[PDB]
Amino acid sequence: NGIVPDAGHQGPDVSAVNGGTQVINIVTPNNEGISHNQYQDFNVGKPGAVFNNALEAGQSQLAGHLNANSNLNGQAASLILNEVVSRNPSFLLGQAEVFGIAAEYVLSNPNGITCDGCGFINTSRSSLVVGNPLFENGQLKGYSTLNNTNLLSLGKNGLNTTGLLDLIAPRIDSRGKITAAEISAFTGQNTFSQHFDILSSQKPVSALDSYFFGSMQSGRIRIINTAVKL
Amino acid sequence: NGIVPDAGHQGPDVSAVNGGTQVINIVTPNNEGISHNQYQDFNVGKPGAVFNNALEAGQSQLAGHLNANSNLNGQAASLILNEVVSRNPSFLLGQAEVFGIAAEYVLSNPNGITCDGCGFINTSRSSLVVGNPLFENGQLKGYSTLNNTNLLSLGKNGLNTTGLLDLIAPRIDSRGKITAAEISAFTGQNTFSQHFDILSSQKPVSALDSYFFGSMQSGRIRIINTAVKL
Repeated sequence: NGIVPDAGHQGPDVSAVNGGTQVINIVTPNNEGISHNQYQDFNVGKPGAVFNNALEAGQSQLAGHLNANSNLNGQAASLILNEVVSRNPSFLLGQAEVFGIAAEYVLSNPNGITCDGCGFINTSRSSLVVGNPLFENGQLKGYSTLNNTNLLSLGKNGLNTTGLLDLIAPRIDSRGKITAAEISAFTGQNTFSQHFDILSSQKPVSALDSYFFGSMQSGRIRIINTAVKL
Repeated sequence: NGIVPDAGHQGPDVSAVNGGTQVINIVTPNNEGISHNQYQDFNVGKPGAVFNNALEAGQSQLAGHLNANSNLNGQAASLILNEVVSRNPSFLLGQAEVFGIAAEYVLSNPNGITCDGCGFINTSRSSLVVGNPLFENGQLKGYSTLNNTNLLSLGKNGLNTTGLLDLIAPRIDSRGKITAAEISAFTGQNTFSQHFDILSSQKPVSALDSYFFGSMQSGRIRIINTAVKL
């Protein structure tokens, strides 16, 4: 039970558990193509987790045969935004798979995220955001780490994806190998657009230091600290 | 005698040694504004070195009062390119100052460059290039690390500048603090434009691995490896 959807209108529904892997029927995408999913708890164990973005039944990598997701009402999500609404931090110890149509993937958890052997399957871009998504009259305008001092931690087992990767947090402490098509890490207290452009930055009252003690297997790495040890 | 100009037409002339600091009267800039200076040996010790890009006498940071450089013929350089023509690697243990008009600064040495407590004063951008500048009919077209396996090493005393910084080499091994307005590091066997756009990349027969074991005090860091441990 690592993933516990919210009971409200943006809470998705668990549709299967196959060999220990939770399968999440994400909520209907909005007119911008965003499936905005809310959770009281969001954690992935070794068996991984599947996010069902499929209009046809077929074979998943992590959970065997899966069905179409009727919540999609005929249109797959462009962006799967997973948002923790409680005070609970997230632990990611395995792979998150988008089943069906490839999409962008975001996990936001302003309380903290730890990835230790996590990864992302069938995503064009995946982002881990220790911060709040900013919605304005229902539209996603970006993300905020303002006033936040919490940590994105990457453990010794690292992070892997074939797609693009964004790491957004007040501070980042990484101790393992990060494999991605491109790595963009943005630290400090910032506001961001939906595309992770930095729109504003603020000075924290105390230092927010970040540490990258592992390795980076990627052809392009960008690190922006608006408030870096290697 | 850390800096030994070439005897040919692109060799600059030492115009003073003030408190152990060599003062180099760079050669006349060409019509693109490039002062292309060639050296049999290029090394900077603790006292630093000054590159005279001045149309008026005045006070240098490293070498006291200095005169105008008559080689400029009334026009300061836009880019001061220092190029080692021999097989000798370069060691930079102190500051390189542009006296007079601020300019871009490049040191190229395809045999290897080591910076340990080096830095750059009065430069808009400084670049260390373990590679060859590419001139086509007298015009600077960029730089090449093709076929090169040599090392850019940054030691425990680090590198400091208030301007932009580019680090270009087949491999980079850094063990100290790099302070710069922005840091761009490009590793592998590549061809580059004059602005360090990557125009081509090639696969080395054996791995070229890079290491950044120090820290980076900069708001923007980009690392591109076309063939990275932190």
